[PDB]
Amino acid sequence: DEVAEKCQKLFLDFLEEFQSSDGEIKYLQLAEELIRPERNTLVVSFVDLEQFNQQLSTTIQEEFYRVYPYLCRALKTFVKDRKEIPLAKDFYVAFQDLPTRHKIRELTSSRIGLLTRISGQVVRTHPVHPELVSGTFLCLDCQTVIRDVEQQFKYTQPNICRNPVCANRRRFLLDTNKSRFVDFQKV
Amino acid sequence: PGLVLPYKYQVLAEMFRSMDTIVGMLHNRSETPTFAKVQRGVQDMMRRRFEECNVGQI
Amino acid sequence: IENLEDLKGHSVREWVSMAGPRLEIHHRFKNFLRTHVDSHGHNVFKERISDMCKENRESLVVNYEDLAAREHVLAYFLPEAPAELLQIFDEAALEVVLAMYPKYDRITNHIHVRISHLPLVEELRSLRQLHLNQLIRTSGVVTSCTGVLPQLSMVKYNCNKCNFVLGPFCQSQNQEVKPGSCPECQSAGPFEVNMEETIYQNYQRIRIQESPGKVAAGRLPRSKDAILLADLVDSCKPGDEIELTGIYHNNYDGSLNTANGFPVFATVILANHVAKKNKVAVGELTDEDVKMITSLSKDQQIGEKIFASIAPSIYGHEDIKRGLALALFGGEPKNPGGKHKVRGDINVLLCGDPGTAKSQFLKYIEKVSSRAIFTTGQGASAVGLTAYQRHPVSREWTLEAGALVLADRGVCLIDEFDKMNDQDRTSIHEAMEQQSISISKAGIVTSLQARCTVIAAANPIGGRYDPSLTFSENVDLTEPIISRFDILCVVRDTVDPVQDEMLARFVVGSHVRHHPSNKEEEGLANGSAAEPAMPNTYGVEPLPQEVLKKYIIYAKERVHPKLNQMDQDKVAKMYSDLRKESMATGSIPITVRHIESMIRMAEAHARIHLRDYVIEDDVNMAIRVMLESFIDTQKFSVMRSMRKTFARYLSFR
Repeated sequence: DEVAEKCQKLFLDFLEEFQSSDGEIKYLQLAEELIRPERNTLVVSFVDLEQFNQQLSTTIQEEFYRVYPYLCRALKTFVKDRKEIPLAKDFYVAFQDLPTRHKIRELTSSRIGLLTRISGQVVRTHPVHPELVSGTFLCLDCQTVIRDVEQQFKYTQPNICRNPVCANRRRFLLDTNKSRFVDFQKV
Repeated sequence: PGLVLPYKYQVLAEMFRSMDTIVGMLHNRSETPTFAKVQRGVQDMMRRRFEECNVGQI
Repeated sequence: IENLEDLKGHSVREWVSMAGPRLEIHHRFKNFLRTHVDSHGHNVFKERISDMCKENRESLVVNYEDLAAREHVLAYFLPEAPAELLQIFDEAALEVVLAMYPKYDRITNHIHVRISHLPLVEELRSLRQLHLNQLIRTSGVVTSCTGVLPQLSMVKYNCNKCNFVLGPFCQSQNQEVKPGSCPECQSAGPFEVNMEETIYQNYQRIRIQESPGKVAAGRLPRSKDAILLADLVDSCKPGDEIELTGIYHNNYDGSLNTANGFPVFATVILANHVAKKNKVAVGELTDEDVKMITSLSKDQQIGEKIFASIAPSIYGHEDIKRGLALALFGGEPKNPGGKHKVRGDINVLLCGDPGTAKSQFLKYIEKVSSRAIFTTGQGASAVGLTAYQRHPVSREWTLEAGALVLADRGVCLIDEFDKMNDQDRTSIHEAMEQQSISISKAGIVTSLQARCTVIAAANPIGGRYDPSLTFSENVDLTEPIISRFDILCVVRDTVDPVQDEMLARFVVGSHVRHHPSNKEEEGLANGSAAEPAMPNTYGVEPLPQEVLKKYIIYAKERVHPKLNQMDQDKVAKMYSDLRKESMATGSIPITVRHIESMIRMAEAHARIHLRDYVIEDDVNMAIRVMLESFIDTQKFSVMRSMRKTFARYLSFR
């Protein structure tokens, strides 16, 4: 859609026009740390984004699940102009600093896609567990490797293989050294 | 002329060979080697404590 | 084929995939196995081939420093992705053992090579998704182990369609064959259940836990699943700080892919090489510390050097601090008998009047040591002790462990012992008599080793402690547990105007020294201190922190004192003097516990002065300790008949 593409071109210029304390941008010092492949910090302040644009930031918090893949490709393109980065590791938007807090009892049925903040406290602690994000399967019918397999919230399997004759309507095979996982905690 | 060899400069000469092994196979895809957790890797066959005064002479 | 630094757009898992550069790499490691060039030039790898075929031990080890020194351009290309380099290297070892020993082909093949001494060690908390499928050397203490498990790996099924029996199949946890693409050219027919055509494969899972030495107050421990395949079986025991190298690979299940949408997302570690460490920690220490400890040990005042450093927060009770330092060593458990294994651990039981802070004396020894835990009374019972059922998920049986097994060769701290249940005090005697437990569950027995020193803090019954009663009856404890310790030095606080001026003066001096605002000019600012050292009762300077760390990891694993035969016969006739005099006024006689325990404190003090053999100066200072603790368990009125009579024995040095 053209609506999500408009919210990314203007957001790219926000990291260079809106200054911080002096004549430097707070995101300039953060770009020097993203070069090292072990730290991915992308803190975005909400109280400072409204000073440059207000109607543009409305659709960001209202519809955040749809603009999720657009934020990963926009921040990766902006940091590419600063310094060339390899094409083998993705990032994650770390939007924090929200002055609006919502109560756990204040929820309805259309709360999905809303970038809000929940209070409370955690009691139980669970260990880390990986998650298949960028994987690679293999068709057991024609012996063909299919790359670029993204798993959303279900078992996303290639219904149509590379050969336009037949396909594998059963199970595939999880790749070894060609599968990136992201660990998480189920607290 | 001949050649001499003390005892305080020959340690850092052979230590550079055993130092690049903990920076090449770790900085390429894992964490970046710092000056805190690397004290364990440099304390194996050397049996000598390494701090900050040895960095100023290198 | 020659140059390897020019990958030409390829990755790590692609340049070593074909057979191009493999020709030179395989020929280099094959000729190096038979031609070993070490320091002086001794081919020892040739003799190792004839040693691994005797007991059928398919585990050929090799030093990493040898391969990294001969080939300087190959010390980095190996730790890259050695997931496929070690699998193809196993076929090279078969071409060497069969070329010179043709009789080895009668036994099974597929020899898995090993590798020890890795230049990198990562803790079990800094590993995430960046170290996936990487051969990383990670240590850790073993929580529990599993015995023989009949893993379903190959099940035969009788079929009749083309005179071809179906099989072999794949049903193990490593990899399976999903229906829809059969390996037999996608064929299927009738099935028939058998009863003797099922060949199972060995499979065991090990629990890995963090080391208690780096656990602070306010952290949560984490677990790690360790999957071990064949070959390396029964190589580790629960509750033992060992070392196991493996690959940080994900988990590939095969039982939830028919009903659930997401498989089991977990990161485990496979088996590649084991290393049972204890004796190798002292050999890898520094060198500048060995020289500075010998210059300070030449003085004759090193005995009180560590006694004045125990608990620098509360002044007084000098006899209590002497028992805490001797119990840290724990003695040397040897085999003095000929068929019976007699334990040799120094067990100290503390019990004072509530009001003198008895638990603060135990919180200091747990921070200056290398392995120490802390538990309460109501927080554990007969279950969370040493061993207790199954894994009710998919019909499995796996035994667990408690807290005394993981605390091997360390100092255990148990708080609130007198308030323990009666069913729990009568079940702890098995762990403090043989340092081992025989778990007889599911018809599988396995013995381990758990070296612990019980240090408990009891309280009197009801109100305060009354010296007018015996110690064996003043505390609500059973009688078989009292006759298992050694040091019973107890104290009683009372109003004393002749010594109350040092208590109020020492608590106000340490209140400012141990203040967070004062540490800004002392700990934060190096080279400055507000208050110096506190005036001790012996004029000996105390110890900071780094001295006690490098003290127990050197003296305890170096000099081993033996058992000589000096004037030990003098104690025989001396024991008869008190044996026929104790009941002359009103006291219990001395049993045989005080006779066999003299060797414990004799080797403990000799380790401080670094003595290869026992000396008469150590056995004399050990009698005054066992006598001062026995007199505190009777009436104060009979103290004038035992102290005045035996005054020549309570005044040595």
